[PDB]
Amino acid sequence: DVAIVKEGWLHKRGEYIKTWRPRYFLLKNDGTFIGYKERPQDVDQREAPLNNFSVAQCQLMKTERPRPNTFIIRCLQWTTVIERTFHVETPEEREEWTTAIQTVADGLKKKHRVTMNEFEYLKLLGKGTFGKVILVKEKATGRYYAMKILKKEVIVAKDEVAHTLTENRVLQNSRHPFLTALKYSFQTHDRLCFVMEYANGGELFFHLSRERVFSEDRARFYGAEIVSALDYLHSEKNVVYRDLKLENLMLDKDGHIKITDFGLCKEGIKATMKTFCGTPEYLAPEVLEDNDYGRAVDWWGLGVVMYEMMCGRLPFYNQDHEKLFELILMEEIRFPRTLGPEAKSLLSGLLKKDPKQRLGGGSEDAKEIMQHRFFAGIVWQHVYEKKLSPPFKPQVTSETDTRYFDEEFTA
Ligand SMILES: CCC(=O)Nc1ccc2[nH]c(=O)n(C3CCN(Cc4ccc(-c5[nH]c(=O)c(C)nc5-c5ccccc5)cc4)CC3)c2c1
Repeated sequence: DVAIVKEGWLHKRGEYIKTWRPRYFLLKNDGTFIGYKERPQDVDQREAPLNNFSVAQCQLMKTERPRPNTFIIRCLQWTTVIERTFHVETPEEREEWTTAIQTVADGLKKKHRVTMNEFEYLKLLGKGTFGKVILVKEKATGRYYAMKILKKEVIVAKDEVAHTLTENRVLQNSRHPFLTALKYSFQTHDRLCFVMEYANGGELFFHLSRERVFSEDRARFYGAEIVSALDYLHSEKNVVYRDLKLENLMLDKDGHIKITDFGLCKEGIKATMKTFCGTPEYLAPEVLEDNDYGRAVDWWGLGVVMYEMMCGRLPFYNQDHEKLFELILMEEIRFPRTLGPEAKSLLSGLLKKDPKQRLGGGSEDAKEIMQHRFFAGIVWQHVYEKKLSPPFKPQVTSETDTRYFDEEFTA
């Protein structure tokens, strides 16, 4: 009984390129709030809804800055606070939208304690608008963790709900072998803390830079583990990762891939007066253009990662952001003659500009990629169960080994 409760034209600010764009948005009773460049011909697609666009448990804010008649939808998704800001031309339209959005969200409602004293601060990993991420070490075990310290006012209003939030999120199917697990969750008076396992086998950009290129065998191994992880998020969790890049890949002590969740939403840097947020080299085209996106965005990100592992170079690159966008949006990917046809077939399939034509963009999602001839001979149950031996063993003997945190990291 999924139906549209409200629809119309809005002005949405770009998530990575901060400019306003007219978008036709659909609000549905299941919580999805998705916008399109133009009105779609199909009202509801058969595939399962994605939480990235859901309105459940949102906070509605009406602001007059930076632009009057702005309203902001703010949600905690897993451990990251994401914001979507919109603008309508009249205050009367904003109330109609915010009321409809609120009614959909309300209709969807339906030691012994861990403290900050148990951890030793080591290093700041990142600062964001709604908190920061720090590298810590638990004093009792010596194991290293990334702690997301988020402002509590932004997320939940009541201390009783935040206690259930810390209590639930630890157990809510955190575990897939190649996703960084969320281990502890606690709160202070004004902060919400998420403690995640930190892999000590070295960042993947570190390993790729010193060995310059991975062979097709070694890239097939990491690529198979990433496929397995992304299949879990899409089918089991109905979430698109969207931030798949080399900087978010690490190895554990054994050499298996860990996809990290250490990010936080920031306000970008100011193209003299244009505010860009982060680097665009890994963004799917449909993400750059603020068009509707789905599970195909991760397969583009897989393509970028696979391309850099096997070619030793980012697929598209230019110092000017204006020229870069055209490279990502228009220029076709080119391959060195060293790549075999199976590597080229997979990479060109993953980097198709049109998401509906992209490898893995159909209704079968990850199975199109698992059956691709590049992954021939890969037993996918053995990938999940870590029965494949890693082709590279990081130079650590324990998980408290700090070698990839020492100043040998400079080499
Ligand atoms: C200027 C732009 C900026 O700086 N930030 C920004 C702005 C707008 C955004 N919109 C939006 O979606 N994101 C980001 C939201 C966060 N994901 C990353 C992400 C996505 C899903 C999850 C995630 N989820 C889940 O449920 C479960 C069980 N496990 C994971 C999970 C856990 C461990 C390892 C991997 C996945 C964890 C992290 C990246 C995109 C935005 C970020």
